[PDB]
This record gives sequence, structure tokens and C-alpha cells, in this order.
Amino acid sequence: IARKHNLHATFMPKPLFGVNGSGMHFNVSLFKGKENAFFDPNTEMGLTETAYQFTAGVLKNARGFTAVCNPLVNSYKRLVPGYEAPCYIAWSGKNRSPLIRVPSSRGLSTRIEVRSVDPAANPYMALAAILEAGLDGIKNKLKVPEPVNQNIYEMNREEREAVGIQDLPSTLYTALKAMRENEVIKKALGNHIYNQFINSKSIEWDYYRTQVSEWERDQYMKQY
Amino acid sequence: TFTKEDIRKFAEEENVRYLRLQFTDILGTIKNVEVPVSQLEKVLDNEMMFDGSSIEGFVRIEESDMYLHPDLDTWVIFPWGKVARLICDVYKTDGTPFEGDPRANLKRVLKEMEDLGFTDFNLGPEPEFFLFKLDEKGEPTLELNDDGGYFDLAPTDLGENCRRDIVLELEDMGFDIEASHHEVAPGQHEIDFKYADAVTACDNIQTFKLVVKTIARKHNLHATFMPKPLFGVNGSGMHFNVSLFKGKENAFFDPNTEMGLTETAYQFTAGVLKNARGFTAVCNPLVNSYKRLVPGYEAPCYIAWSGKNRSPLIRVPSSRGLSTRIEVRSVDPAANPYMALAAILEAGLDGIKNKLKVPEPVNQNIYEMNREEREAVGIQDLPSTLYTALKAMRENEVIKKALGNHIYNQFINSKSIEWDYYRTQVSEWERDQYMKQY
Amino acid sequence: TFTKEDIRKFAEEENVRYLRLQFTDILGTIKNVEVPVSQLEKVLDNEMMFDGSSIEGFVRIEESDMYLHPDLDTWVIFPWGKVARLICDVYKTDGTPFEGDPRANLKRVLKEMEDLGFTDFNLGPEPEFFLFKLDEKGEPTLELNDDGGYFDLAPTDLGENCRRDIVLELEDMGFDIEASHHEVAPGQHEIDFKYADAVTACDNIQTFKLVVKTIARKHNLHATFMPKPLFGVNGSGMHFNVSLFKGKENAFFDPNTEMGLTETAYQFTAGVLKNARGFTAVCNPLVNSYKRLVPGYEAPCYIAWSGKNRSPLIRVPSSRGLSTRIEVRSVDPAANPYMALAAILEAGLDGIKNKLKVPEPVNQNIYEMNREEREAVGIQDLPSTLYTALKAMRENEVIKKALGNHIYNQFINSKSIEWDYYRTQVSEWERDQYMKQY
Amino acid sequence: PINRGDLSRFI
Amino acid sequence: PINRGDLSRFI
Amino acid sequence: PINRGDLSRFI
Amino acid sequence: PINRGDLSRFI
Ligand SMILES: NC(=O)CC[C@H](N)C(=O)O
Ligand SMILES: NC(=O)CC[C@H](N)C(=O)O
Ligand SMILES: NC(=O)CC[C@H](N)C(=O)O
Ligand SMILES: [Mg+2]
Ligand SMILES: [Mg+2]
Ligand SMILES: [Mg+2]
Ligand SMILES: [Mg+2]
Ligand SMILES: [Mg+2]
Repeated sequence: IARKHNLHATFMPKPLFGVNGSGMHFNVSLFKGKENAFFDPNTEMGLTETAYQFTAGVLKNARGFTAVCNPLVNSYKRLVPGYEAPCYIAWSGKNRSPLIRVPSSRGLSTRIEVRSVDPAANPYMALAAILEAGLDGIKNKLKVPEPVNQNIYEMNREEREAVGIQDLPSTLYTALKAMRENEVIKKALGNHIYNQFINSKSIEWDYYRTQVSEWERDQYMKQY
Repeated sequence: TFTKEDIRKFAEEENVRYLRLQFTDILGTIKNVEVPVSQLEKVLDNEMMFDGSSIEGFVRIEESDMYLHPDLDTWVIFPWGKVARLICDVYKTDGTPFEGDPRANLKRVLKEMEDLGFTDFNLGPEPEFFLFKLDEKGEPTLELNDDGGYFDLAPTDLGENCRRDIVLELEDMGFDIEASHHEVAPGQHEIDFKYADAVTACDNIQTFKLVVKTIARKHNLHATFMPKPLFGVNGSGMHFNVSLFKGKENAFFDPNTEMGLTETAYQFTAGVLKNARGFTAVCNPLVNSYKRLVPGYEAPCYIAWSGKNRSPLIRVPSSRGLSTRIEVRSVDPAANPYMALAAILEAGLDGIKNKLKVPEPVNQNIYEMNREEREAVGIQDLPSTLYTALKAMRENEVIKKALGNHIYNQFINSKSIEWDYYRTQVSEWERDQYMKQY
Repeated sequence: TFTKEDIRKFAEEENVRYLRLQFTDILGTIKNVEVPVSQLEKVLDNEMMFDGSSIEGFVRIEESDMYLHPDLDTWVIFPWGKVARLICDVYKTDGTPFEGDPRANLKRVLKEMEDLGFTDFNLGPEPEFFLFKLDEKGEPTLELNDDGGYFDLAPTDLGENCRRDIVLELEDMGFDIEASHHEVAPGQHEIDFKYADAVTACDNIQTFKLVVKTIARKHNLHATFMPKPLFGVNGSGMHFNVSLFKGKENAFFDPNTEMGLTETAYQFTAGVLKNARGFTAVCNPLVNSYKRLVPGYEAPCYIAWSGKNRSPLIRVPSSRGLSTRIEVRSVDPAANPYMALAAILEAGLDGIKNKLKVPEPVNQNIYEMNREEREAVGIQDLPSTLYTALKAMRENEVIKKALGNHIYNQFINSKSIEWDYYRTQVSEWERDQYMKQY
Repeated sequence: PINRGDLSRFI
Repeated sequence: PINRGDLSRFI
Repeated sequence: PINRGDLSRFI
Repeated sequence: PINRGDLSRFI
């Protein structure tokens, strides 16, 4: 339809520098029979222990599936602070850029929002990875960490890590490095898909890393 | 008035396929949520959810979750399936209206006004706008659509007549247009509305801005409500003719006095004059706005009232009876209608309940007066910059009461950030004056 | 020192054929009267007549008749027959010096300082300037002459080296250059002078500006002392290192205290800090000047003193002995040297004779401080605009005493007119932000 | 002039 | 600024 | 202005 | 950044 209107539609995660990127936030919900498994009708917060285990599992393996959910080199240009994209592994109900957000809706519409996914990711693979991480958290009975609030904006990376907030990989190279060390993502993808994705992304990064960028020619070539 | 059944019938007969849930932020920008007509029921159940932090404008930090409650009386179908709109109030997750919504703030101000015995606050705006030509790439240029003057018949009958098409389309939509004319500056136009209640008047102002911007684009033109787009010509104002009513009767009308003004009207104008510096920032929210507030272009520059003057802050039209009103001329079309109307109403009520004494009206022998003599007489000057306007706003309690703490703080923060970004720019005027002389 | 016979001998041996009687107006512009050498005798008899209203700048009304009295100690011959110059004071027809001449005002201020026991007021300036490239038509462009950084060796040795040529030509003319270096911003340069007495220092500043502007033109460049020619890069300052002397001895030096600062120095800096808002308009006379006074570019933005800080208003260099001095960093190269020096000296003397107590110096834990906390501590902000700077100047008595009634009134009128012309312009920033959003 | 806005055609 | 994305008009 | 000629920079 | 002027090469 964009081509019909003499326009070009792009799902590139970060086509322009200095403006907001494009995300594909996933609101997911589990159901076991005409009933939301994340809804707690008695607790004031209204979240089942199953939901807490699911978000704990997603937070635990966030570095593992970052490469699948952010498969392009350009994707990690969106994962920079100041544009609402998540940059570290945390969950909250009210924050500027949490990795996991819990919307205020309850009842049959209670859900968990993973905000690291970009529109360039394969929906099937990203959904499989997220579901596998959630199930890994569920069947291990992991304890969800404390939600983050407004007093995290004034915190460097050292203090954030001291508290226990890990950072998402900043490049596709380091994202592949992290993915190669996670077993949950391999289980989610299957050996064939896992190996093919790793090979493809390694080749793509290898081709990208040898290019001389215009930023380098602007910064250098006169100063050196 | 409309009900749910009326809305369903209108959607069914008119084949409405698109719904626009329309609201506004603190900056006056027209925001909306688009919805397919299949969601109509969910729209009528006040169950549509959205961010809500967009109301904060460009100073929003964290995404919230807020509900949209439509007002069924604002239903209207655009003449361009079809597209319909509903103006919605913003509610928090606890079922109470959001304190940062200008429409809810104006409703609260009107509700607190109703405790003083007054029932209605009628507003008639006089919005002026500019029409510029578009280039090949579709960007606006600095060339005007015509070359007419005050009340000229410039866009005669054949070829664009954008003002006539705007008036006719507004009439087809169900608006009440009083008259339209060409303005003083070339390419400047004005369309006047019949008076309406405060909330309806502000909604009509927003819809008028949207319709004008759409129709100008239809005619390969660009419509702007910028207060002073061009140096050396007249700016655009949005003079507010306001009137108070306590029950089928104008509270400003005195049927016995020769002047025909009630003491209530004098108290109202005294209160507006007293707090004029307080609400100048709200009524003139842009940096460019204070480029309109310069002498020689009929924009008010000092705080005074008159019945016959070139540029008085408050003008009293010669009409009497049920149409007697007070005209505040400092408002510009870039101002948020709800916030400006709330500020003006609060200033008037502050004057009313304090029984303030209106100063003497100004007449022709004020044109030959410097600022020192003007201040010696008692005529204060309006703030000349957005920085000083914010400084004055921070010292006024009436504007804070009118806006509410949330809106007051957010507006101050937004305008301070805007001024801070503006002040660091090096203008072309500075490069022309300096860099060769220094 | 020179006498009439020395001037005649210099004219005869050097074949001087052109004389420039040089003076300055209240805006710091270098004015001159040209004369053939055959008029030399009439020059030495203090009989040359000229308008004199040119001292008023662009607010002059009526042509007057005033005499030029040259100062023979300022004689110097330009290296470009030959051209020589003499700096002249302006006298009225009654034989008394004109009260509107900044040089005479500075001399009067120094004379009244001498009654306090101090004999000399030494000044070392740090003027920074920008070099821009010229186009084919000979107009200045916005491209810089080089792309160096702080203390860089950018214009290495071959092809322009405009800074080196300026330094060498100044040395040939008889100046005392301490050092020169590349400044932080690309195309920005700084040349430092050895300290000299107040009048000689200001004359050297004027001559340096003239010589730089001539030599840059010689190299197909344009030299500008505009405070902030480019947005987003460092501006140009003219930091003043001042020191008081009462007889072959620095009055600021304490040989016993490990800090090495006399109580007189503390009183002087307290007085400068107290009246900083008063003389900001004189030290920053342009509209563009306050575009330099923005945080992040080392220009001072609030009133404080320190020995080690990023942007203190007053800095105390680590040097001691006879070279101990106080550095005022708010001055920009566009300021009139005589008027700015007189204002600074008057503020320092006001602090001295009132025995004011200097506030605590600021250190690293002020970077994380908002304006509210800064004001709670006691740190005032410098005026952010020329309008507010004039407002502050109108409320200070020390600046009026320093300038004299005539200069004070003329400067206020000129700057008010300049700001009035500036404020009515519609900037490109406003057209970018608005006209599509409104 | 007082009516500068009305005299814009000449200026 | 924390909300850099919302202030892109000024930068 | 009376001194129009001296204010030519601004006009 | 506090030292905005020194980082002008990157901005
Ligand atoms: N606030 C929003 O919904 C925008 C999100 C932002 N585009 C992102 O990349 O996540
Ligand atoms: N005379 C008029 O109606 C025009 C008013 C003028 N445009 C203003 O800014 O107020
Ligand atoms: N660090 C420096 O010497 C440069 C100072 C800076 N140019 C200013 O405007 O003060
Ligand atoms: Mg979302
Ligand atoms: Mg009008
Ligand atoms: Mg009117
Ligand atoms: Mg320097
Ligand atoms: Mg210095």
C-alpha cells in the first residue's frame, strides 16, 4: 500500500540517527483452558506466581535471545538510551524504557510486554525464544527480581550491575557471543536453525566490520 | 445532544468506516486515536486505552495507561467510506478524570464558577490565519496566496477561493459562522463564529484549525496560525469575546445606565486587567508570539481597556442587550483554547469576588506617551519575551489556580525548555549586524 | 616617551606621508581622521577640528565641533611613503576634555583611584578571535581557516600562518607579546600580551584589533571578534588579568600567607563579584554576547570565584610575587576596553573602600547543582539577555559612577535601540519550529 | 507611524 | 536529557 | 526617527 | 555533558 501511495515503507529498526527507532513490542499471555494463567483474582496486584516465574525466566535469558530478537546490525543502533528502547535487563510497571512492562489491564487481558523486539526480527523465532525462556523460568521456579522505579535514571552501569541489572548486548558481534553461551535459545530454535542463524549473522557481521564508515573519515583523515 | 443509539444509527446509515477519538495536549496540538468502526461498541463503553503521557507533549517521560471517554454531543462526520470523530476526555485507571487534561480543567473551572451564581460563559473567537503557497516539493514557501488588504475582495470568485470553501465546508459540518473577511496583511484571513458555551467554543476552535489546515492542503496551499510569520506586516490574533450569563440573561448588561454596563462587567474587566501579566504566557505560549506584541500592528502592548482605541488590551464592543461582551485581544491562535479561556475566566472571577475598581479607560491622548509617563499614569506593559512572561507567570497565583498544579508545572517546564533551546541559537540578524563591525 | 622634536625627526627620517589621528567611540569602534604630513604642525598644536558627535555612535543628532589633542607616547609607524598614527583625546571648544570620551573617562577613574594610595592598575588581556575564509566576491563565509584544536599546531608553517604573521608584525611595531596558541574551536586563535598600565593596555587592545583585521585581509581571510559567531562551538572571550600597585609593589601579594593573597585582593574580588550584574552590559555589549554566556563552553554563567574551576567568573592564577593578579573572564572582545576596564576598576575600588567580605570560593561540587540550590547557597546568575542586562545596569550605581552620566545615558540609549530593533525580527529558528506545528 | 501595519504597502 | 527522543525537534 | 541616516544599519 | 565545548568534534 505504501508503494501504491508513491511512498516507501520500511521496518528498519533505526533508519535515522537522532530520532526514535521502530519497535515490535510483544504482549504475550498464557492460557490453560478458557482462563488466563497470569491473572490472580485475589491479590491486589493481580499477578499469579506463574506470571512472576515467566517474567523471571524471560529476564534470565534476555541476553541469550537478544540476537534473534534483534537480528540486524542496525538493530543495536536502536538499543541506545534516550529513545524508549530497552538498554538493560529489568522489568517495571511504570518506567521509561523497561525490558519488560506489565500493563495495568487485568482479568482475561493481563499480559507481559517484551519491548526489545524490533520489526526486522523473524516473528516465529522470536516468539519461540520468548516462550522457551518463559517456560524455563516457570519450570525452574525462578524468583523475579525487584521491579525498577524512577530512581534508576541516576545510576551508572557500575551501580546498575552492583544492584543486579545486567545490560543487553550492544553489538551484533557481542550478541552472537552471548547467544553462543545460552542453552535455552538453542533448545528453542533447534540445532539446524540455531547453526544456520549463527553462520548467517557471523557472515553478515564479518562483512559489516571491514567497511570504512563516513564517521571515521570525518573524525580522522585530518586529525591523523 | 446524542445518545448511543443515535451514534449507532449515524454509523449505520452514513457508512462510517473510520473513527477518530480526538483530544488535545497542554500545547494545544490536536491529538487523536484512530479506530475501525468495528470497535465502535468498545468506544462507547469508555474502554479504549492509550498512552496518556502524550498529553504532556515533549516533556513526557514514562508511558502510562489511560482511558478515553467520548462526549457524544461532539459527534460529527467529515465531508471527505466516511470518517467520523468524537472528542474524548482522558480518565485515569481509577475512574477519575486526568488532572493534566485541559478540557477537564476548563470543565472544573466552569463548575467552580457555577457556585458564584453564573450559569454560562459564552465565547466568540476571532481566529486569523495565513495562507502560503507550496513549492514543487510540497513544502511551504514565503509567498502569499493573494495580495489583498483589509476587507478586500481579493480571492474574487474563480480559481482558489480557499476562504469561501472553508466557510462552506464548516457550514455543511454544522458550524455557526457569523462572517468572514480578508485581513490587513496580504494572504491573511479571518473567519468569525457565533458565540457558544466555553467547552463548545474551544472544541469549535480546535475543529476549525483542523478543517482549515485540511482544506488549505486541498487547494495546494499551507495554512498557518503562527502569531507572526512575517516581519513588517500584521500578525494573527485570536481575540476572545466573552460574556457571563446567570440564567437566560446577560450579567454584563445594564438596561438603565446610558453606558449599559453592569458593575459586574466592570469588576470582570478590572480582574482581567489586574492579572494580565499573569496569563500572558498561557495566551501567548510561543517565542514567536512576542514578535506579534510590538507596536504599530494593532496587537496590544500594554495593559489598558477602551471602547475606541487602536490597540487596547480589552475592548468593549458597542453592541448591547444580550450581545454585550468583553473582548480580550492579547490571545493568539497558537494558544491552547481551554487553558487561555480558563485563565481569562479565573482572572475575571477574581476581579468579581474582590470587587476591584476598574481603572479609567484610555483614549486618543495616550499615543503620545512614553513608557515612563504610561507607568506614572498606571498603565503596565505586557511581558516582551517568553522568558519574562514565564517570570511573571511564576509570580501570579490566579493563573496557578486556573491551570491546576499539574498543568501549571508541566507548562512552565515545557516553556522553559523551549526558551532555553531558543536562546542559544545565533540568529541571522546577529551575523548581519556583527562579524564585520566587530 | 616622545616629544614634538622626536615626532618631527621620525617623520623626516622615515618619510611619513600620511597621519591617522585615532580615537574611539562608546561602542569601541576605531575611528580616525586622516591627514597629510604637511599638516603635522597643526596636529602638534592641538588645532585639528572634527565633528565629535561621532563619539556618540549611531545615536548622534547634531554635528558639533571638537578638537583632537594627540598623545605623543602613542606614536607608531605602520609597516605597510609610510603611514603613522597618533591616539588623540577629544577636547571641547572650551579647552576641557569631552565627558563622552571613554579614554578621558578611564583617565579620570584612574586619577580618582590614585587618591586611595594606589599608583598603577596593570591589565593583561587575552583576546580571542576567529578567522573565516573569503569567497570569490570577497565576502566572509562560514568556513574556518583551519581545523585545529586546543593548543594545536594546525597552521603548521607553510602557506598562511596568519597568527604567526600577526605576532611577528606586532613585535616589529614595538608590542610585548607573551605567547600565542590555537584556541579550542576550529579557526579560533588567541594572542596574549604582557601586562601594561590601563590606558596603554586599552590602546594596545585597539591597535591589536586593527592590526589583526588588516593582516587577516592580507591573507585572504576575515578576522572577527564576534563573541559567538557559530552555534555549538566555543565563543571568543577577552579575559582581563588585572593587578593593583601602590609603588613598585603589588598590592595583591601577601608574602607571609601560604595563599599569598592580601586582604586588599579579597576586598577587590568581593567588590567585583558584588557589582558583576551591574557592568555585565558594558562588558557584554552585543546581543550576540549573551549567546556566548551559555553553559558548556567555559564562559562564566554565574557570579562566583575560584582558583580551579571550569567556568568561574573570577579566577586567581597560581602565579605569585609581582605577577599575582585577578582574572575577570566575563569580558568579550567586542566590549569597549576603556569602559570595561573603568567598570571593573570601580567595582574593585567599591569593594575595597567598603571592606566587603569575599564569599567562599567554588569547587568541583557545584557542577551538580540547579539554579535553585545555587541561589540558596548564594551564587547569583549573570543576566541572560541584553534586555535584562540593561535592566540590571539601570539598578546599579557603581556602573553609573564609573561611566559618568553622559556615557552612561548614551550607552543605555544605544543598547535599548539595538535591542528594540533585534526583538522585532522573526528568526529562522521560529520558522523552523512553528509554521508547520501551528 | 502609529498605523505602521496599515502602511505596510509603502514600507 | 533523559527524554532525548521526545526532544528531537529542538536537536 | 529624527536621526534616520545614523540608524541605517538597522533599517 | 559538562565539557560540551571540548566535545564539539563529536556533535
Ligand atoms: N513509545 C513508543 O511506543 C515508541 C517505542 C520506540 N519506538 C521503541 O523503539 O521502542
Ligand atoms: N484589525 C484586526 O482585526 C487585526 C488584528 C491584528 N491581526 C492582531 O494581531 O491583533
Ligand atoms: N579555555 C579558553 O581559554 C577559552 C575560553 C572561551 N573561549 C571563553 O569564551 O571564555
Ligand atoms: Mg508498547
Ligand atoms: Mg481581525
Ligand atoms: Mg477584534
Ligand atoms: Mg583562551
Ligand atoms: Mg584565561
